[PDB]
Amino acid sequence: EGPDNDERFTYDYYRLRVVGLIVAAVLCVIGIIILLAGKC
Amino acid sequence: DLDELKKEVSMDDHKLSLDELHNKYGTDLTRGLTNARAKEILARDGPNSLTPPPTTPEWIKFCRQLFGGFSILLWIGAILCFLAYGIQAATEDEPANDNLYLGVVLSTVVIVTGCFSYYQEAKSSRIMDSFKNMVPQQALVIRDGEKSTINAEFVVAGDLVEVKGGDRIPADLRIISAHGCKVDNSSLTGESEPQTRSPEFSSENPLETRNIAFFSTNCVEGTARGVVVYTGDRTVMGRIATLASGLEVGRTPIAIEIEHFIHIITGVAVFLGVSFFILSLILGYSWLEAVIFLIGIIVANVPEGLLATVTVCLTLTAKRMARKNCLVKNLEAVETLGSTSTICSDKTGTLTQNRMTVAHMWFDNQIHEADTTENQSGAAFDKTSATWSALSRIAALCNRAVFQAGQDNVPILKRSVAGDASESALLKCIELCCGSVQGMRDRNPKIVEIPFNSTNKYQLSIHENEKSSESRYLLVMKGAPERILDRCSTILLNGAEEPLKEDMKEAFQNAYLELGGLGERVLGFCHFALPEDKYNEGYPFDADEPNFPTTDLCFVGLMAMIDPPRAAVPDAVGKCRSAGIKVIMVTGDHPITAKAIAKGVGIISEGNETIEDIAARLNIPIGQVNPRDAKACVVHGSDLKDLSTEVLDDILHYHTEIVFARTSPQQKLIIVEGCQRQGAIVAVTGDGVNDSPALKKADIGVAMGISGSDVSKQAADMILLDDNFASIVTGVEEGRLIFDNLKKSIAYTLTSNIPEITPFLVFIIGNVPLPLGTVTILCIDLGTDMVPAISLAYEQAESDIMKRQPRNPKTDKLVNERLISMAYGQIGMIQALGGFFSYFVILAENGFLPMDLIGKRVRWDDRWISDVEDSFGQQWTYEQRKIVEFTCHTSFFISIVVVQWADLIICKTRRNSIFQQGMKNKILIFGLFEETALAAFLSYCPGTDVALRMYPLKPSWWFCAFPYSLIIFLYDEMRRFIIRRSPGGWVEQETYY
Amino acid sequence: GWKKFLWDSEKKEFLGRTGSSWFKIFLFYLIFYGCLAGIFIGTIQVLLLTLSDFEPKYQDRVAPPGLSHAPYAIKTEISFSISNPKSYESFVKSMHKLMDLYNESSQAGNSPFEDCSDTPADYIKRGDLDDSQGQKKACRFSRMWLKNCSGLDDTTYGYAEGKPCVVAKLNRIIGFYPKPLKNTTDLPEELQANYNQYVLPLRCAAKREEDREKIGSIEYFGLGGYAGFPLQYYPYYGKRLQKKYLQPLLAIQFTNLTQNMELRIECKVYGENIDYSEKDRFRGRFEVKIEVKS
Ligand SMILES: *[C@@H]1O[C@H](CO[C@@H]2O[C@@H](C)[C@@H](O)[C@@H](O)[C@@H]2O)[C@@H](O[C@@H]2O[C@H](CO)[C@@H](O[C@@H]3O[C@H](CO[C@H]4O[C@H](CO)[C@@H](O)[C@H](O)[C@@H]4O)[C@@H](O)[C@H](O[C@H]4O[C@H](CO)[C@@H](O)[C@H](O)[C@@H]4O)[C@@H]3O)[C@H](O)[C@H]2NC(C)=O)[C@H](O)[C@H]1NC(C)=O
Ligand SMILES: *[C@@H]1O[C@H](CO[C@@H]2O[C@@H](C)[C@@H](O)[C@@H](O)[C@@H]2O)[C@@H](O[C@@H]2O[C@H](CO)[C@@H](O[C@@H]3O[C@H](CO)[C@@H](O)[C@H](O[C@H]4O[C@H](CO)[C@@H](O)[C@H](O)[C@@H]4O)[C@@H]3O)[C@H](O)[C@H]2NC(C)=O)[C@H](O)[C@H]1NC(C)=O
Ligand SMILES: CCCCCCCC/C=C\CCCCCCCC(=O)OC[C@H](COP(=O)(O)OCC[N+](C)(C)C)OC(=O)CCCCCCC/C=C\CCCCCCCC
Ligand SMILES: CCCCCCCC/C=C\CCCCCCCC(=O)OC[C@H](COP(=O)(O)OCC[N+](C)(C)C)OC(=O)CCCCCCC/C=C\CCCCCCCC
Ligand SMILES: CCCCCCCC/C=C\CCCCCCCC(=O)OC[C@H](COP(=O)(O)OCC[N+](C)(C)C)OC(=O)CCCCCCC/C=C\CCCCCCCC
Ligand SMILES: CCCCCCCC/C=C\CCCCCCCC(=O)OC[C@H](COP(=O)(O)OCC[N+](C)(C)C)OC(=O)CCCCCCC/C=C\CCCCCCCC
Ligand SMILES: CCCCCCCC/C=C\CCCCCCCC(=O)OC[C@H](COP(=O)(O)OCC[N+](C)(C)C)OC(=O)CCCCCCC/C=C\CCCCCCCC
Ligand SMILES: CCCCCCCC/C=C\CCCCCCCC(=O)OC[C@H](COP(=O)(O)OCC[N+](C)(C)C)OC(=O)CCCCCCC/C=C\CCCCCCCC
Ligand SMILES: CCCCCCCC/C=C\CCCCCCCC(=O)OC[C@H](COP(=O)(O)OCC[N+](C)(C)C)OC(=O)CCCCCCC/C=C\CCCCCCCC
Ligand SMILES: *[C@@H]1O[C@H](CO)[C@@H](O[C@@H]2O[C@H](CO)[C@@H](O)[C@H](O)[C@H]2NC(C)=O)[C@H](O)[C@H]1NC(C)=O
Ligand SMILES: CC(C)CCC[C@@H](C)[C@H]1CC[C@H]2[C@@H]3CC=C4C[C@@H](O)CC[C@]4(C)[C@H]3CC[C@]12C
Ligand SMILES: CC(C)CCC[C@@H](C)[C@H]1CC[C@H]2[C@@H]3CC=C4C[C@@H](O)CC[C@]4(C)[C@H]3CC[C@]12C
Ligand SMILES: C[C@]12CC/C(=N\OCCN)C[C@@H]1C(=O)C[C@@H]1[C@@H]2CC[C@]2(C)C(=O)CC[C@@H]12
Ligand SMILES: [Mg+2]
Ligand code: NA
Repeated sequence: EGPDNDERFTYDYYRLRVVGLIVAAVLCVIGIIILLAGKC
Repeated sequence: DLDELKKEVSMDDHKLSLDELHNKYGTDLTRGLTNARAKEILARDGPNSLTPPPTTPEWIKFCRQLFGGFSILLWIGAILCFLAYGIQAATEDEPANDNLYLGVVLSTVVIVTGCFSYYQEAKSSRIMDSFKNMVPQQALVIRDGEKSTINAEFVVAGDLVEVKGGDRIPADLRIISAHGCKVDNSSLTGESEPQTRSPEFSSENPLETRNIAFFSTNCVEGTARGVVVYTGDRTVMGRIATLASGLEVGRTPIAIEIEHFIHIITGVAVFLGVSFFILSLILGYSWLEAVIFLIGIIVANVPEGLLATVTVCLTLTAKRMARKNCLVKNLEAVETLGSTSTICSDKTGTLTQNRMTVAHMWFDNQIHEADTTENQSGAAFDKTSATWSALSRIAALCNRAVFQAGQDNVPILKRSVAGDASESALLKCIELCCGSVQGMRDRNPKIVEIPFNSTNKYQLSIHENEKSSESRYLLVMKGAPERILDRCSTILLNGAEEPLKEDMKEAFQNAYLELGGLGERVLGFCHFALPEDKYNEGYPFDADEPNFPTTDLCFVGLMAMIDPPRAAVPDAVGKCRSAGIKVIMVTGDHPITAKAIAKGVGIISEGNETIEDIAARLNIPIGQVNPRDAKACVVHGSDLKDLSTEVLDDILHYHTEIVFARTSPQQKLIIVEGCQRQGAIVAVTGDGVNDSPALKKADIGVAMGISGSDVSKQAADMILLDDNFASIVTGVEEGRLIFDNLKKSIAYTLTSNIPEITPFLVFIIGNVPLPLGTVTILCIDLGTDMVPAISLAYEQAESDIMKRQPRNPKTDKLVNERLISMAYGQIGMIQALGGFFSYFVILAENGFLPMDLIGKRVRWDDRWISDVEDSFGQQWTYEQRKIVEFTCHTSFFISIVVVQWADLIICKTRRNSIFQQGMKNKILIFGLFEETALAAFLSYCPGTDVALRMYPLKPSWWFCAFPYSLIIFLYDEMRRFIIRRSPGGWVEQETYY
Repeated sequence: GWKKFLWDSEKKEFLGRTGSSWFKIFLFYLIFYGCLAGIFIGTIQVLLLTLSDFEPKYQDRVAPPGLSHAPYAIKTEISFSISNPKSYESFVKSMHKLMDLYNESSQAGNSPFEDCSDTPADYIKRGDLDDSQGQKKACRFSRMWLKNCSGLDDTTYGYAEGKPCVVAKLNRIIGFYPKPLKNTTDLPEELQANYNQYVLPLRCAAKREEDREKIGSIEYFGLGGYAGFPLQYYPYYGKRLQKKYLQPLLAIQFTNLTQNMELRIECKVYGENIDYSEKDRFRGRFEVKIEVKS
């Protein structure tokens, strides 16, 4: 480390947003499944 | 429109003569009026047509929906928001546009709610307009000595009018000459049978005399003449309709509950505002700022989404009712049924079917019962003896009525039959269990028939015998059992014949009194085989001299008949009584029939007794017995006219099974008012016009759809398009279910108020960075929260709802202090603490420890301080610290959702446990899933920190509210436990909503 | 109603309940809220146990350092009359507040101050971010280094005759090493001359192309006479490990300023670990609206 300790000030918000969206989508799907499960 | 002169009972000029009548209105009894004179009167007073109702533009009702009680509260909230914005604009520079956004949002909410409610009431109005079928009608008037058929709108007072069986009485006539003319006074006077109209006068009451024809009445059989006495709106039913329209509406119970709810919400809102106003002035702030604080706290204490949620809640229960053919015109009339505690019903057309049907039959010294139900769902009467066959031949032959051409499609009971009511019932019973009468009649040719004389009081006729082995002649007569009994000497027992000894004569007398006491009309059928040796096949028996033996006939058996009640009438009445609803019969029919129908439907429980019944069982005068020993009472209309207010109060206060007979529509209204004077909700169920003033003044009116009148249908609040009475039970059940559900949903939407106001309060008192922003409060109150609150309506019952007593209106409210103590006091507090926890965590991880946050708002807000030292010594610019505050708003909103999970689960049930009821409500599950997906979407979607100002969260923060949620679940679970084990204890009178 | 629900004399009720009821409810709420407070406090103590006293766990919201100044401008504007003295008082008061912390009397002895190179130098590492060695030592920064803007000669600092000064400062960040641009063929025009590697350059200019002519001679004052910050005053070990620490400063005199006209001056620092933002107008650079109306 030392002078080139640039990583100590970086965060991968991109990957975090991607995962959070994948999860949100999945939860939404599951919800729909449960809602329509019975009318078919 | 003098109401008192319309509230009075009808008066008339019936007790007069034909000369006095013609001398008062002016008219030739044999030539009628002249055309010139007729037109002079037509133009002098107006056409014989009822006035149209008071129309209503669509923008007027749209403006009505835009206002009210709840929408008005939201309106004042929007006004306050814009006022605070104007202030901030004139006092400071760089005014935050927070207040303006909140104001336009509240206005949009009110507009959307109004559009939805208005659309629903319009839907019901369209399906309601598809029922008024008005085909023009023309009357037969005699002018200058000639008969002419002119539009009903051209009849005037004074001309001569002729009627014929099958036509409708145009205006109010004064019969001058009749020929066996019967009329149907069921809609106006409620008389189930056809009263004969005679030119002579008989009773002092105009509704009882026979010399007056009435508007909207139909002539069943016969022809008559008459002078038009009353025309246009001045008619009887015209004054009744005008009175109905000139009555007030009232104010439903759900509306009063919403009003008291707003009263409490405003009490606590203005209290927190004036108090934090004096407190802010005591800490140094200036007036200009304190005013904004007052407005902010008051506006913040207002549930914006509760309006749309309540509207959807009420709308959901209405579609079910519409699925079972129960349509409501308004939207709140869906709850009034559940709160009803006294149902005033009508007999003719509502409690009964208004159709004569063969009830009991006598044959083989044994009473037999026939099925008298619409869909024919009952017990047969043993069609295996020869006696029954002979009876079928007598009734099917000695009868002149025949089904109306083209009825090959309708059922055997609902088809049209041209003839008297008795002959129609007989024809229907024979066609029901004996096949096609048309072939039974062509199978035996009728040779000679002697009609019905008023002296002979018997109808006889001879026909050929279809026996291919017997060419003799058959004779059949029918009539009153006494006259027929005096003409027989044999009895057809089980087929064979026997003498008429006094044993069977007494059995016939007891049978006559048995069928008579049942409120039925009994007739006797007999026949005889004419000897072909004394009357050959060629001899013609002209109806002139005694060609047939009047006596020595063979009596076969009696045949009774009466109008039966609708299928689900007894079961529904019993269900209503089980729910603690007092059933009181109110009808303008004969008391002898009203009492029988009451005992048959459950109004007068079997065993209870009236004062006259006791006097008859003891054989003592009626003035000696005490009226307290009689549970049920039959109040006659004539006696009701002479009764004080206190007497009526006592009648309803001491008698549990009351039956008001021979009561006029005005008296019906008086009875409804007498019921309201005490304090109970009233529901009137009717069908005719006499029920219009009763359905209007009652808390809720139920009109029949098929058998109901247009006036009572337009003046009622609920319509039964299928004429089913069990729908009343379904309605009283739904009215309760949606009440307990409204309570649960209200506690849900009110619990979040605390974790949405506490941040600002600590912001002003403790001087910490703003915890909960405005676009987050908006994303909570109008976003996520909506679906769960809507789902709380689909909750099933916990205990039997059709078992508990009706809710007391003066003590058990909709929103009591027990709810406020839970939402505002215990659950909301925990949710607020959880939010502050996530807050402090976010600020502690970035460098601002809790010790350095108290006292920073002055520099944390300042826009020109680009060097704010944190707990570690770092220098933060203005935009950098603002980004952190916004991320704290995002996490606070997510914490709110996390605690709302356990709040929606503890709100699902009010007493029972979750492991008992069960999570069978799929909508609630979908609500939780969507509630979470929306929060994740609002935070992780790119461009949100620019549009809505919500930054992404780090996966370790999302878990700061979980312990608080589990704790909420545990607390409410143990709460809903002591209530069960300890009924009536502290936890119940303190936390049981 | 009004009177009864307030005080009845048959059931001896006040507001609705008797004497013993209000006590049952008050006691219940006291115990409930007490448990609530104790639980919240415990959940906050575990938090205090999760953080370190010598370093912020997350340092990403403060990666690109800001560029602030000594005068306190309400809208980033410096407007004052050369005649009325009660016009530039708000400026001098601030300036003074900032320079009042670099007084020599404060910087004295061996502890905790240390004499450093009078000419720009390289970084200096006083170990790790621990408590093993006692309070670290910070380099001394003398007032006099700033020549015409020090309040030692002309207390007003310039505002008295139409020649104001502006003391620029780099936002203090823990463990942040400033890195300057290298001598390669790609470098701004300005930066070529006087490339002392050890100095972080600061250079002001005009926002618009027109204003160039109306702005006179930007005279910068600093350590060694250069227009920048010496790398020797870094890194910053944080308040706990380096109390009594002074950050370098750079004075800027806007000599020959056109009279009676609003001038937009944008100052900017250059370097590798330095990046600007179109949203935050104080990240690396700063704007000032000077107007010496007289
Ligand atoms: C850091 O240094 C500041 C300056 O230090 C001075 O110069 C350095 C190089 C050394 O020589 C040091 O010994 C000097 O003191 C220091 O601030 C100074 O503090 C003194 C003490 O209060 C101030 O003296 C007072 O001056 C006022 C009038 O001030 C006028 O000028 C200033 C600008 O300089 C304006 O801001 C004012 O509004 C005025 O226009 C006198 O009225 C006052 O009278 C008092 O003393 C006399 C005897 O002399 C008595 O008879 C009276 O009753 C009063 O008791 C003082 O003479 C001096 O103004 C002030 N300088 C500045 C620039 O403000 C600062 O405190 C040091 N800080 C730290 C943390 O070490
Ligand atoms: C940072 O960089 C500059 C420039 O470096 C030059 O450009 C770079 C992009 C890269 O290509 C380098 O390789 C390249 O050198 C340094 O400053 C330069 O220094 C030289 C050497 O002194 C100067 O060249 C001089 O030019 C004069 C006229 O302009 C000429 O008269 C000079 O004569 C000298 O050299 C001749 C031999 O060529 C000798 O005979 C003479 O007697 C006399 O010594 C000389 O050629 C450049 O002009 C300088 N550039 C600028 C912009 O001033 C700089 O020193 C460096 N800094 C550090 C700390 O490394
Ligand atoms: C009955 C009701 C059922 C309801 C089911 C709902 C479905 C749930 C759906 C999804 C949940 C799974 C999520 C998994 C996501 C992992 C993704 C991942 O890669 O994530 C890594 C992070 C670490 O982030 P960092 O900051 O360290 O690095 C950041 C480094 N950078 C930023 C530089 C890149 O980690 C994380 O997000 C941690 C993710 C959270 C961990 C899941 C914890 C589960 C909790 C309780 C369940 C226990 C069940 C027990 C079984 C009982 C059976 C009877
Ligand atoms: C019946 C069955 C139904 C099934 C339906 C399934 C639907 C599909 C399900 C999931 C789709 C997943 C799509 C994933 C998109 C990833 C986009 C992404 O990762 O973008 C990240 C970057 C922005 O990063 P930055 O550097 O600016 O960060 C800020 C850095 N700072 C602030 C520090 C400077 O993007 C960019 O640049 C460019 C972005 C371009 C715009 C992309 C649009 C994405 C928006 C919405 C799609 C998500 C919907 C998911 C469904 C949810 C339902 C509620
Ligand atoms: C920065 C700091 C943050 C601050 C955040 C504050 C958040 C605010 C949270 C909650 C707001 C509390 C406001 C008061 C709410 C009272 C509820 C209320 O008014 O509901 C209305 C009920 C009516 O109910 P009903 O329709 O069933 O009646 C039927 C009667 N029938 C049937 C016999 C006719 O009326 C009643 O309950 C009667 C009225 C009783 C009023 C009691 C007033 C107590 C208020 C403060 C006490 C403080 C003392 C502290 C010192 C303690 C000693 C150590
Ligand atoms: C540390 C973290 C703290 C978090 C705190 C917040 C927690 C809130 C979230 C979830 C709480 C779950 C509670 C579990 C309760 C289970 C109760 C249960 O199992 O009671 C069994 C019932 C009773 O049956 P019975 O005897 O009446 O049947 C009679 C049938 N006959 C009539 C045919 C005979 O059976 C039934 O209800 C029928 C089967 C229903 C199965 C339900 C399964 C779904 C459960 C939860 C959904 C997950 C939501 C997740 C939200 C997060 C979104 C991201
Ligand atoms: C059964 C039925 C199922 C239906 C489910 C439907 C789910 C729909 C799922 C996803 C669609 C969501 C909308 C997509 C928005 C895409 C926006 C986008 O791709 O933006 C990309 C660019 C960002 O570019 P940059 O990184 O270079 O910016 C740098 C800026 N610097 C550097 C100055 C800071 O955007 C910009 O520039 C400007 C950003 C414009 C902001 C647009 C956001 C809209 C705001 C509120 C609407 C959300 C309401 C919630 C509705 C919930 C429905 C369930
Ligand atoms: C069924 C489930 C539904 C779920 C949906 C969730 C419901 C949401 C409920 C309420 C949220 C609505 C609040 C509207 C907020 C508007 C904010 C706004 O106008 O801020 C103005 C900003 C100005 O900001 P500045 O001064 O910092 O600019 C400085 C620029 N300098 C410095 C560079 C010059 O301009 C900008 O952001 C420019 C970009 C404009 C973005 C407009 C986004 C509108 C978002 C929603 C409206 C539609 C919602 C309808 C759905 C209803 C659901 C029932
Ligand atoms: C972060 C958020 C944390 C939140 C944690 C909250 C924990 C605090 C929970 C409970 C503390 C309150 C205890 C108050 C005890 C004093 C109350 C009292 O003085 O009461 C007196 C009565 C006895 O009078 P009586 O009825 O015989 O007289 C008849 C009189 N007349 C007619 C009016 C009915 O007492 C009774 O009835 C007995 C009723 C006692 C009340 C039981 C309530 C228990 C509720 C929750 C405990 C579960 C905690 C689970 C947490 C798990 C954490 C992981
Ligand atoms: C400061 O600015 C002034 C102009 O305001 C410059 O002096 C002018 O120079 C022109 C010739 O180019 C003369 O015509 C003017 O009469 C001068 N005006 C004054 C007031 O002297 C001056 O050269 C500038 N000095 C510096 C150091 O930039
Ligand atoms: C019924 C109960 C027990 C289910 C509890 C589910 C919890 C653990 C689920 C619900 C939503 C989930 C979050 C959904 C989205 C993200 C964003 C992602 O980038 C990291 C994980 C994270 C933060 C998830 C962590 C786990 C989470 C909080
Ligand atoms: C379940 C409920 C009732 C338990 C509540 C426990 C309360 C009383 C406990 C939980 C955590 C505890 C705190 C833990 C740490 C400290 C720091 C110490 O330097 C002083 C005491 C103090 C501040 C404690 C006070 C008591 C405390 C707040
Ligand atoms: C009080 C509030 C408007 C009302 C509000 N919620 O209104 C939803 C009604 N249920 C909470 C808002 C806040 O907390 C933040 C408030 C804002 C008004 C304007 C305020 C007071 C400001 O100038 C700074 C904080 C702003
Ligand atoms: Mg009727
Ligand atoms: Na009504």
